[PDB]
Amino acid sequence: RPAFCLEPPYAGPGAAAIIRYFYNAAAGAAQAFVYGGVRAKRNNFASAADALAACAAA
Repeated sequence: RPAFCLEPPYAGPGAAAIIRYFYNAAAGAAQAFVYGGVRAKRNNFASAADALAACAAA
C-alpha cells in the first residue's frame, strides 16, 4: 500500500466543488470527497476503482 494512501483527503483552497475519490485505509474503502480544483495531493482519484487499484492492490 503506497504511503500516500494513508493521507487524509485534501480539498485544497479552491472554490470548485469537484467530486473526487480517496482511499480511506481505516474503512478499507474508496470514498467520495469534494475537491476544490487546485493543489491536489496524491490520495485523489477520478473514480473509486482508480483509488482501489492504486491503494488496495491484492
